[PDB]
Amino acid sequence: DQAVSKQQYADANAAYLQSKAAVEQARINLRYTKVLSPISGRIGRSAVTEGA
Amino acid sequence: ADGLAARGTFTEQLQAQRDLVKASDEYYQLADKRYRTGVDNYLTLLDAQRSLF
Repeated sequence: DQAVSKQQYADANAAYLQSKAAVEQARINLRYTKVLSPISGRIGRSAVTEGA
Repeated sequence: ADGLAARGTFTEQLQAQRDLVKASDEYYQLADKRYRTGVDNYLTLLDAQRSLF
């Protein structure tokens, strides 16, 4: 009903997508903990043990 | 002649005044929609209501 402009709607949508991208980067930076196996196959030993 | 001048001008004045009231009523309705969705507070709604009054 044009209670706001169309322009600051586009500005709020831009800030929403930027904060979405920042949450996505924090989520992949937390997914870089608990280091996933990149490939499937056979695994050796652990050169770096617990606590190191 | 003054009565005829009043008849001639108050239709234009009163139609401009009804358009003033329609504009202020639509402004109050948009401020009420802006409040009910939640963007502005209740003080701006009361200010729009006093303008309509």
